[PDB]
Amino acid sequence: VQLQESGGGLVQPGGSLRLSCAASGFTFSSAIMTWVRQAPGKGREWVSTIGSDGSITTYADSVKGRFTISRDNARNTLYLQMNSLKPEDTAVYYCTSAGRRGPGTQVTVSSHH
Amino acid sequence: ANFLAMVDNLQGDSGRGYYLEMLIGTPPQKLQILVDTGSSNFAVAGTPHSYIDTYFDTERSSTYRSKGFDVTVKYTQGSWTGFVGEDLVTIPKGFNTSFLVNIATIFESENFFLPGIKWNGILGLAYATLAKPSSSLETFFDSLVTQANIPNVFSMQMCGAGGGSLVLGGIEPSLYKGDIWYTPIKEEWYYQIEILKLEIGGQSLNLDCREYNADKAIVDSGTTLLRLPQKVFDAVVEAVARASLIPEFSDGFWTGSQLACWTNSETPWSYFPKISIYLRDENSSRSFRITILPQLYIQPMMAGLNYECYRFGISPSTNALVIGATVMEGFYVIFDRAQKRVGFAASPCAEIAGAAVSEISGPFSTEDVASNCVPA
Ligand SMILES: [Cl-]
Repeated sequence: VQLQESGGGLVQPGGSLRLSCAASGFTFSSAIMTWVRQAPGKGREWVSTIGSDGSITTYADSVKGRFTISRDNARNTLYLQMNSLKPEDTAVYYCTSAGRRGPGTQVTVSSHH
Repeated sequence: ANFLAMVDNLQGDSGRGYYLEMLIGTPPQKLQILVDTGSSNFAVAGTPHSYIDTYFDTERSSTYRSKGFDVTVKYTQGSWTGFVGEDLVTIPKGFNTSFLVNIATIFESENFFLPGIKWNGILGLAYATLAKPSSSLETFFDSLVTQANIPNVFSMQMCGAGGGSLVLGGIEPSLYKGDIWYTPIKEEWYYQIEILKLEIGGQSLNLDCREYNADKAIVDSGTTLLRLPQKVFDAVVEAVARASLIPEFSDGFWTGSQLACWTNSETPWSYFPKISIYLRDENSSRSFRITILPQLYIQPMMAGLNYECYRFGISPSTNALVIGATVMEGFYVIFDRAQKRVGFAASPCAEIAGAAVSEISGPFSTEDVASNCVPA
């Protein structure tokens, strides 16, 4: 099992990013997939979960309507489309399955030019 | 999670297991699910069957999704095969929302749904490595930790020998008094822990400590009895017989083929020895002991209204030393996956006729024990 997140960056409030998680070493098309986030000094926060065929999706109230989870089974990739970003969304974002997680991708939302 | 809301969320007793009510699918279907720390699949009856009232009908859940493969689980004394799917599950007491989990719906089985059981599914709470068809099938507790933002810890109290509680995500202070003692998890598959010594009436068995761990010593809420490897079992039976004030038990009693009966309120409890299991502390220089009184291993069973009959709460094993419900009825047990340790405290509910039927104590020195009792 290997998971690798990418797509993070430093954006302004109201910006957007598309996170990707590349999966290998297991049958991705049969895996429940989840995004979680964690910032320094805060507890881990569940973001969104997607069932294996992509039809069932669940979201944290903190991100509902702004973030959209999706996947492409044929490409072994999980996505998170993040719109209307807020400073409170700053964290490392990790994709997880079956107790395993990737190293994460940093998302920073800041007006400090 | 709200841990206080989880107090008394289990029903059942030792001989029949402890189960949690779970709501599965859309609209929810309520099932009674065996809490099993010895396996790692969430699996429920998918059809009618003898010995069950109810089953989960996938066709009636609008959110159920089929993964398009099956799973077959084989135990030493039973088996089942189910379809693997995903659906939303609610636990009515401690949580605010449903969660997306894997589920196997059983459509065939051999010696799995037994007479007298009140459950119709199992909740495997052991590690991913035991999950079938493989460790990639996310376990229920891994789903819950990930989606519910709880710590990777759960704890269990069984109150049948005195329902019970399954506290998902932590420890409930109201469920114990006195100290929690922690022993390391040696290997994360079952909850395998290291047994240093067994003691009967204060007399240590004179066995090499590897005899207690060669198969594997595990804590398993889905096993009814204390199961001991044959050699250990024989030594225990010899020591209990030696220690009984007046001899009461036939050979048939020790093997489970006879009951021991006494006329109502004549059971000579003072006649029988305490049994202690010594576990290594996180600091390897120390150990502690968990002790069960005769009332936990000389177990009430149905001779008519005039007699009280009893069955032996310990049996021989082939493949593991299993710390089952016989012992778990005495303790609040903390499965602290996050810190790779199992905690124990005496259960206040493990009382009968005004007396505790279990004890925990320590520390004891391990200086005269090998530094590793698991075969090397
Ligand atoms: Cl999965």
